[PDB]
Amino acid sequence: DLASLAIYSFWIFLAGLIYYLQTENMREGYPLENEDGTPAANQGPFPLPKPKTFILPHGRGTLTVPGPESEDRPIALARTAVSEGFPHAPTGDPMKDGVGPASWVARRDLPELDGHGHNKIKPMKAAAGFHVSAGKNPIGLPVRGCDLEIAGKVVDIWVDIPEQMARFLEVELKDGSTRLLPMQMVKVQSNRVHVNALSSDLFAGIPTIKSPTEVTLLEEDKICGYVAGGLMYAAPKRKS
Amino acid sequence: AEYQNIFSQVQVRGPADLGMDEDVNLANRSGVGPFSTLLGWFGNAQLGPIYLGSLGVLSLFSGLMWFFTIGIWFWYQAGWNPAVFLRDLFFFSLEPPAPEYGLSFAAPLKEGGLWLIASFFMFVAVWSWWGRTYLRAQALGMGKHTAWAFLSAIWLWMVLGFIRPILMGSWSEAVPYGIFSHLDWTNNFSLVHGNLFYNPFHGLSIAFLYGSALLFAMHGATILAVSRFGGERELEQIADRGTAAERAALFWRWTMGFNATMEGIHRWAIWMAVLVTLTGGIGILLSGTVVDNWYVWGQNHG
Amino acid sequence: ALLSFERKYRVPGGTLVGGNLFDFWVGPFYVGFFGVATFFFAALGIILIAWSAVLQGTWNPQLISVYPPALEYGLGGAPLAKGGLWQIITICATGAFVSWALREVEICRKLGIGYHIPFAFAFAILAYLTLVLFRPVMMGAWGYAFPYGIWTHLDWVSNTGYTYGNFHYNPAHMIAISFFFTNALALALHGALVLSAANPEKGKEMRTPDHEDTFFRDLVGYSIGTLGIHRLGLLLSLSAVFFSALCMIITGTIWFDQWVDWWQWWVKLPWWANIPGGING
Ligand code: BCL
Ligand code: BCL
Ligand code: BCL
Ligand code: BCL
Ligand SMILES: CC[C@H]1c2cc3[nH]c4c(c3C)C(=O)[C@H](C(=O)OC)c4c3nc(cc4[nH]c(cc(n2)[C@@H]1C)c(C(C)=O)c4C)[C@@H](C)[C@@H]3CCC(=O)OC/C=C(\C)CCC[C@H](C)CCC[C@H](C)CCCC(C)C
Ligand SMILES: CC[C@H]1c2cc3[nH]c4c(c3C)C(=O)[C@H](C(=O)OC)c4c3nc(cc4[nH]c(cc(n2)[C@@H]1C)c(C(C)=O)c4C)[C@@H](C)[C@@H]3CCC(=O)OC/C=C(\C)CCC[C@H](C)CCC[C@H](C)CCCC(C)C
Ligand SMILES: COC(C)(C)C/C=C/C(C)=C/C=C/C(C)=C/C=C/C(C)=C\C=C\C=C(C)\C=C\C=C(/C)CC/C=C(\C)CCC=C(C)C
Ligand SMILES: [Fe+3]
Repeated sequence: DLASLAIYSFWIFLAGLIYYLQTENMREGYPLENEDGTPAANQGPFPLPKPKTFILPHGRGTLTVPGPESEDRPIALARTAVSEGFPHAPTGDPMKDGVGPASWVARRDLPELDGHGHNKIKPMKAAAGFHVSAGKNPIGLPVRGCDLEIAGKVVDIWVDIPEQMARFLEVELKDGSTRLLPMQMVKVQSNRVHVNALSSDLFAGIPTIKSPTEVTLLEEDKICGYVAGGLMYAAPKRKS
Repeated sequence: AEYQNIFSQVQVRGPADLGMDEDVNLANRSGVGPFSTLLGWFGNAQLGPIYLGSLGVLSLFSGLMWFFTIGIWFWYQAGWNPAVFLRDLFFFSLEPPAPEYGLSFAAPLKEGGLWLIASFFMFVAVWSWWGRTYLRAQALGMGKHTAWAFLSAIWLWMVLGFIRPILMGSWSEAVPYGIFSHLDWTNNFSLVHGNLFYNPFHGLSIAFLYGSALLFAMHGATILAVSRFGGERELEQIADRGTAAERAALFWRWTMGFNATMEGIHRWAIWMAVLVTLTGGIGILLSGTVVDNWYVWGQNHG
Repeated sequence: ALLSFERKYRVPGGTLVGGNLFDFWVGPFYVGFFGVATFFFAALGIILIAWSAVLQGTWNPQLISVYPPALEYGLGGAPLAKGGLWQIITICATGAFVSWALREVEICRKLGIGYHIPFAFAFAILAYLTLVLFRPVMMGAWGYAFPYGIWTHLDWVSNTGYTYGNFHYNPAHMIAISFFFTNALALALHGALVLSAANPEKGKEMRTPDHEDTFFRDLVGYSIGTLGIHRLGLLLSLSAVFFSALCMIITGTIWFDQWVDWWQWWVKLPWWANIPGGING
């Protein structure tokens, strides 16, 4: 009968749908590999999908996934066991080397452009018309670390023009230089900006940006990566 | 404690954004409205501009006509007495015509005629609004995803007060216009077909209704968790993968040994949700037309 | 067994218990102390259900079912064949659920990300504990809990519901349903929006978030924004489940009569309480 037909059709359909949805989700990261980075023997039931091509706007070129996967950077790690499945330890300074909770990806070294081809993120001083409309203004406040030590001062808010959102805080360090801090990794308080992920002596360690009026995708990744890893790696100095 | 990013710590404002132009006819956009600082704590603060245009106006008017038609009737019932109106607000109701009139427009006002008018207005309001979402996409050169997904929700709506009613032989089968009133119809519909829990599509529907709450809960939380690497910037993380997309993937890979990509999860998302009304539409369409008692059908399947 | 970009993330550390004893993977699965903890509770729990299966006389998923103690046993224990199994199994389930959450917390510390995920989950675990633990304990009997059976459990919903008439009148049930419906509307849109931008009309260039905001402004006049919609999604969901647990914790405890009756307070309000006409008098 109908209902009984309608229902089997559905199950058959739903299986192809899953199939499709599964392979679509294999455009990045595949094929799999062994810990040494050679192609892994078993790749699973689902095959790789055929390539698709994105037309990045603003003359930025194209992108085709799936495609050749490469870290395009060195990985300071060494095996801790003679078999698969175990942690790989940092052969140097995880923070400095960018491994583990402080990893970063080698993204394009350009900034993200908005709909019109303009830089998406700009320091507020260069953002005509932009101003703090609500909440406490961080510009001017001192910056404390997980060790309750002052490390610098906020001298500006870098903002997202199209989304109109505060994204980074520019912080001036002892040697008059600045660094960028993720808006998401800081606690703006009445008379101070508290940063838990890092101890005062780690701020100078934050990666720096070539130009002082823009951040490139690659730079944001190293900056955020570094700050996030402080959660695990700063821990010795972090108190309270 | 660490910051969570549910609400913003600082709001930053700039000149009102008029928005991309593409082929959009700028003549039909309105002026930018104010700025809610309230909304600003959660999401954007800018209001407007809104694009009106021909079809937009058709809908809006058509739509108020539906809402007004119903409300007039309610005032009938309320005896024009305001206090009554307010008191029995959840109780009033505009039921469709009686079984007698079947599929005819013959029935008098006070007997489904008025229901008929309202429905007609609502029918225009929706379909025009559907075309509007298709068109607004074309102007900006984007895919028609929103239009199709919306069709899914329309499918159920269509089956409920139009298709089934016809196939059954009367507008009598349709849903009345009332708060408590339409709840009953639902409870009743179930009882008369042998308790819907036995309807396989109803149960499938529910699987997706829950999965939507499951997946969006998962997805939202995921993104917020990796927003310290600027993950909410999904489109760019598609064209150029960053740690936000890698940690996000690895979290679930290590948790259920299975995972998705920054673009793929939205395919999961759009299908999970869309399947709720898709399956429900079928379930309801087969009730009273092909299957008369789901308990019985469940017994044989034939 | 490894994704092209995964090795750099598999560093030691982040575990909550037992140092690096269980700090390792099995294929793609992270383990840890809680990985083991859940395997245990689950393995054991499945066994108990299988056992409960022989006592019933069936090995059919469509019929197997583990019923709780009868209202006679109140809140005390019961014999295995008469509600005891369900009790032990429930502990194992709760045990598996807390472990999975806590295991995610570890996966979180290793990747240096937020704890939003395990936190949202804790909301589901709470809904479950409302039905099998808090509500029953407040009604003095494991017997009010639901049974672990595919259809037998749908029976429990149907009865429990109809015990108060059309459950549709539970006010918290209404709010709850609202959030659920909204959530799906929201998920539909969010998914369709990102896709229509990442996948524009043939040949055209990939749209941008600007186009996304533009689109909705044009359409409905407002745009929550890329970060907002994700805050919205998390919030709609968790809210939906919160109100679900609430509509149930109050049902059978502070209100045991017909839910439809509850609405009389509104209608009985003095001002209009006796006015003639309308649907009420
Ligand atoms: C919330 C109110 C009621 C309730 C009301 C309903 C109603 C009404 C319906 C269901 C339906 C289902 N319910 Mg229920 N259900 C409840 C509580 C539970 C609990 C629990 C641990 O408390 C569980 C595991 C389930 C599980 C299930 C599924 C078997 C089935 C839905 C598929 C789905 O998409 O789910 C959402 C989850 C996902 C999409 C993720 C994937 C999860 C999979 C499907 C889980 C399978 C579990 C398996 C059957 C049990 C395995 C145990 C073994 C020991 C491993 N329910 C409570 C008590 N449930 C539907 C059905 O078809 O029933 C016959 C249905 O119509
Ligand atoms: C006592 C009654 C029965 C019962 C009877 C029914 C009946 C009858 C139906 C459902 C349906 C559904 N039921 Mg049930 N159901 C029961 C118990 C349950 C339980 C439970 C835990 O006990 C659950 C989880 C569900 C779950 C569900 C959903 C999966 C499904 C509806 C999806 C939806 O999004 O619709 C909402 C979505 C729409 C209505 C889409 C259309 C919307 C249109 C396009 C928009 C109009 C907008 C308006 C004009 C606004 C203009 C704008 C202004 C600003 C306002 N039911 C009991 C046992 N259920 C429906 C279904 O699909 O079933 C197969 C259905 O018909
Ligand atoms: C799917 C199965 C049943 C069904 C079962 C149920 C059940 C069960 C419940 C509802 C509830 C609702 N249903 Mg219904 N409902 C059906 C079909 C419809 C049709 C149309 C089909 O085409 C519509 C528009 C509605 C609309 C509504 C809403 C009025 C209300 C849910 C809020 C929500 O989540 O909105 C999603 C939509 C938006 C967020 C946008 C639009 C805004 C809406 C229109 C606002 C309604 C406000 C309300 C009238 C105001 C109360 C405030 C007063 C101060 C007291 N139903 C079908 C036939 N419906 C709930 C309720 O509370 O009922 C009393 C409820 O528990
Ligand atoms: C005839 C019956 C009554 C009725 C009686 C009830 C009753 C009784 C209850 C509900 C509940 C609910 N009802 Mg009802 N309901 C009716 C009609 C409706 C209609 C409609 C359109 O008519 C709708 C939309 C709803 C909607 C809803 C939901 C809001 C809510 C269930 C979701 C929930 O709690 O999830 C919460 C999620 C969970 C409980 C799941 C927990 C999952 C756990 C943590 C993990 C499990 C993992 C699993 C074992 C793993 C498997 C692993 C394998 C590897 C796969 N009802 C009718 C009128 N409804 C329930 C509620 O509010 O519950 C609190 C409830 O008890
Ligand atoms: C997977 C299916 C899910 C889904 C999807 C979905 N809904 C959608 C879409 C999609 C993909 C849209 O694109 C469309 C949309 O536009 O979204 C923003 C929409 C939409 N889903 C809506 C509702 C809706 N969806 C629901 C459900 C669902 N939608 C499912 C969960 C429900 C439920 C649960 O019942 C409802 C009520 C609409 C809000 C919207 C389509 C709007 C529409 O058709 O409008 C016609 C216009 C009117 C009726 C205008 C008058 C309205 C009121 C009667 C009067 C008060 C308001 C008026 C604006 C006041 C004017 C005052 C004047 C002074 C100016
Ligand atoms: C609270 C908000 C929403 C939500 C969120 C949510 N769910 C989550 C998460 C989140 C954030 C996860 O991280 C976690 C996950 O990893 O998902 C992929 C999960 C998850 N949500 C799941 C299910 C689920 N979520 C549901 C709902 C929801 N989840 C809400 C809508 C439902 C419904 C609607 O019923 C179900 C079935 C799981 C698939 C998964 C968690 C997996 C887990 O904890 O695994 C380890 C445990 C086992 C293998 C346990 C077996 C334990 C017992 C000993 C045996 C069986 C006993 C049980 C009582 C039998 C029931 C039989 C039924 C027939 C009644
Ligand atoms: C202060 O008071 C004022 C004046 C402002 C107005 C007050 C109004 C009020 C208070 C209105 C309240 C209305 C409410 C609460 C309405 C609720 C409706 C609900 C809950 C559900 C609706 C279900 C309806 C669906 C299933 C309807 C589907 C209809 C169709 C698919 C179309 C039907 C099509 C027909 C009859 C054909 C038309 C004719 C042709 C030739 C195609
Ligand atoms: Fe998203």
